[PDB]
Amino acid sequence: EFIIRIPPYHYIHVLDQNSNVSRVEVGPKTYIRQDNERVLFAPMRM
Amino acid sequence: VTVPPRHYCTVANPVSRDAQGLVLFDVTGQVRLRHADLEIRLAQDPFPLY
Repeated sequence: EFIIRIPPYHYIHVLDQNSNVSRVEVGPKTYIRQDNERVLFAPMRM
Repeated sequence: VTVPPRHYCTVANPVSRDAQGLVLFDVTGQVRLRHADLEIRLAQDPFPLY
């Protein structure tokens, strides 16, 4: 759950629960979430 | 795959290439493509599918 590597040409949204702010991350990169931050859904193609 | 003479094939998302036809690579090591495009390939050596 904590480790989320999105495939190339994709994105995910992770919510900063300490700020109620959502963001999107792009690029073929491996991503690790924080304890407070929660991803909303699994990667889907951009 | 190879295409014989007097034949052709189409592959979606063609390879993005430089002035010398060398395959350009992304910073993260990915292959540079051309999204939502089609290319016509005529007879040549057996190219690989990226």
